[PDB]
Amino acid sequence: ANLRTQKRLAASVVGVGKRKVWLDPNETSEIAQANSRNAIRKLVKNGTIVKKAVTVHSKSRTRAHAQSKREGRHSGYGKRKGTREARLPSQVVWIRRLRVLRRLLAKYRDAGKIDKHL
Amino acid sequence: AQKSFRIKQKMAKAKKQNRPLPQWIRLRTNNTIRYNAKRRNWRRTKMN
Amino acid sequence: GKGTPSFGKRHNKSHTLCNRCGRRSFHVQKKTCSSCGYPAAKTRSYNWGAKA
RNA sequence: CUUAGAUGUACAAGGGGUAUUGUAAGCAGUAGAGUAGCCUUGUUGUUACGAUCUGCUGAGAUUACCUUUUGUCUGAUUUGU
RNA sequence: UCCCACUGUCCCUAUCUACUAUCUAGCGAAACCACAGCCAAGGGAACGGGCUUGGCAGAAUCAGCGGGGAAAGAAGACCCU
RNA sequence: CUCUAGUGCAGAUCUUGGUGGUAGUAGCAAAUAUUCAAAUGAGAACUUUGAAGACUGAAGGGGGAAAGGUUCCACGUCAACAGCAGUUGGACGUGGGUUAGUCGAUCCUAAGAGAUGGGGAAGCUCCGUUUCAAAGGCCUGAUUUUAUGCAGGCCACCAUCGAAGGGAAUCCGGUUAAGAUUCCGGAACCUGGUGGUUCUUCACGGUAACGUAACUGAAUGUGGAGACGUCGCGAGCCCUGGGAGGAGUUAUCUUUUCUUCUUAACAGCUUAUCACCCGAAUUGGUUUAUCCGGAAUGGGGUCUUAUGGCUGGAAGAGGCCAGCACCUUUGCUGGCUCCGGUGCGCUUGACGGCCGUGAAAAUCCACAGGAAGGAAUAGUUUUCAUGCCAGGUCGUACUGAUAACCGCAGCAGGUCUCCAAGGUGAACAGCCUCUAGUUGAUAGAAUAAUGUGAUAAGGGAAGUCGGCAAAAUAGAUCCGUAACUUCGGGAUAAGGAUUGGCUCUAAGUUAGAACUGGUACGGACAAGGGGAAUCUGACUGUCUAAUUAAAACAUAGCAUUGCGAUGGU
RNA sequence: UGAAUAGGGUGAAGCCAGAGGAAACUCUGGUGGAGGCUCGUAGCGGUUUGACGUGCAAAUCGAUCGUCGAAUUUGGGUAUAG
RNA sequence: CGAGAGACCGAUAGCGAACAAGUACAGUGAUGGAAAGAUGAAAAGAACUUUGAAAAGAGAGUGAAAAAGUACGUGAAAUUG
Repeated sequence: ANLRTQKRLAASVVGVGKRKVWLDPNETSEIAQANSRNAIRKLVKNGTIVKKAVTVHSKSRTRAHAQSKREGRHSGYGKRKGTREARLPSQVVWIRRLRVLRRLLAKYRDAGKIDKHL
Repeated sequence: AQKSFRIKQKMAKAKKQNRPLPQWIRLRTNNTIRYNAKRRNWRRTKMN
Repeated sequence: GKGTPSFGKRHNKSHTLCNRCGRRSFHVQKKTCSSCGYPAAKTRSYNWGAKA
């Protein structure tokens, strides 16, 4: 018993995917009678074609763990992202740690804080 | 694919011949079997 | 087994159909035809193409 | 093949008693160390927060257990020369 | 190969678990067609359920298991023209 | 009444087909739970809808090309036909829908190749195209027109063909049984028809000046570009908060708790690199610095490119969320916040530094700057202003891990290739949710033998062709450690010791102190067996497509011999 | 001729500085570049073991094993036929 | 293209094919290529009635005969009551 036309077009008129679209099981008779996109967009004004997403992807658990872990709790070694001093490459991180001494040293010579000799 | 010119009406001829066996056949015979051999099916044969 | 699924590639399309006859060894490369010829010179009716 | 069929215990089902890992939430109470707000200061007192502490009690959950009760089994089919 | 720790491979097997066998519905394969189907002794186209004598052998039915006949199959692998 | 021919069936692992046989037996398509209620009906586990759960989410999400070609779609049927039912299907039948200068359909360079004519020669074919050809400038004559078009004469400075790398244009919404950079609504750009002048060099007038009539095609180059091996350090580019609206949870309890909202093509504005800062006195840049910059010098002196930010478009538009009409079916009308801490995009062929030594071309750049010290100011075989028509010529549905391709097949298959969120673990392992999707053409109950999974006393290799199988161990950080070298090596040898968490050291990497407990601090997941003696091919590498992965052969390297290339072959 | 290797560890050669050495050795740090250096994914190879062979592909399926800036892998176009 | 005949067939023969045989189909492919004939004089091809849901089952009419009923000659066996 085909409502296959109604099933297909119900997704597209709201702008949601294949499975998500829900229907009101009481007045299924007028849904069948409404073939076209023009017709089923009147059913959007009723509020029978709605998506079924009744999940909140709540940041409560994720943001709580992220605050403790990225502070410095839990991750002594047990679950530990990046081994100790390293994560990004050990050589380039070391040489970048010495090249940020440029940023500090430079504007002393310029700024007239110290003599060239000293 | 990209289709050329003289491919299109060979394909149109094939899909026109995809219609049933003519119903005039067993008005001459009356009942008795006359079975045929062409059309085209989509899964099976392509056109020439 | 070396055969059938490898033949299911067929990226290089060799033969298309002939206009005058229906011999579909009308190669895009070679432009050959075992039957009457496409292109032809005279009508290529060959004698070995029959037993009876 | 043993067995139960309202007459009665074969199962589940309704209750009581015992064991199975061993000392819960709930509720009450105690000891030791550190920090902060507010108040006082030679002094200290008060309030708030997190871990540690004390007491009930073989607790709660809880299997096929021992012991005792609750729920159901018409017709139709159909046999002695 | 020697040497250290060691090992279900075995000694030594048991127990529990997943899935099916048992059993049922539906639609529905496969190459596939010898009269026939006991054993001990005896003769023998030469190792007989089948032929000679003697002992033995009933039917309705289903689950099992690898000994023969020698299965599922190709005109043998040795071997000569 | 007698003569003549394709003249008698049991068979070559034969021949033309139906029917028998195993047999209604197996199979019934790779172990991603399914439970319950309804709509409709002759019939419902399957269509379809609801409640609920398994399941995946670097794909069960998204999405283009080849190849195919209307299979999508709506309408319409349950017969044949679907590994079963079947209300269902691309099977069956009928028609519709795919609107481009706009997205693809071109020139020249490479792999590579074509067309034409005559000959060399036996054809094939090579060769000619390289000089005419082809294309362009200048001069003359006859005819005709709103224009025009043709013929003759003159000019040496060039010559084969084909990309993926080289070679036009574009964003956003409405709407569809279906879709528009396409129809359509709003805003762009390319292609032709209307209005405004700058230098060599020259004439007339005027002149510190500047104004204008006669007639004005125009860059086959000196020289430079489009133009190609490997490889390294920078310095910038996030999670979250703030403010506004709404609700305190079936059960003890909760209004600074959670969630939703938090936005927008273009032009103007104007930054790193380079070089007349070559030159170089001097010294900004972790710096070794000849270098280049604050700062200083010429001759008279300054400039290009450009992540981001600032400004304009936007008078206006959307949106958390509500107010009415009200026929109570159905239709409208009103409305909020707006801000601060950061990647592998782009910036860097320069620079650093090595070699195997870096291509070729049409369009096009290239085609040599004067005025005012510079300041300042204008135009360009160029750019601005402004009006009307036309855009060729098809592919365009749609599938593209597929029922359209493709394994004869409704078969456990082959199959180019696009996009990249949160927290946990390096990344792209694993872990697990989103945007987001879904459990297949038969089913129920018990759950033998036998084939398919784990556990355990005692022993410790004792067993079997066969340590095959199976066990010991594992991270982070510190200590401690073996022969000998082609000096490029071996080292994680052996032998030992400790973790997470919380407090404290410092009101902000990380490491050092300090305390307790359990079977155990990597507690899921994840994560090395060691000692002692011995061979060959130097090393990496090539390999028998349906029973031979090697000691076969190659390898950088080396020598003799052919051998002067019109070679040897 | 077109497309593809995220992540992660070391570092000669060149050049400078600092302690030390008659002088050279030695000896402590920074700057920096050449890898069959080297490591893990893409691309890509096949050692062991069990079930199949009247079945899904006319050599199949499950568990298990290798390489990756080098003698690297791969697509398309085009040519070579006993 | 037409006519006539030969010791020359009567649907396994013979032209590929007597008939919608190149037409439901299969292979890239000059190509392969099956199933396959049929009432009577007149179709009058069963009105009407009755049962069942269509299928299916009985009375009644038409017509020379319905002992000719559309799947339309004669009919055997495995198969199969």
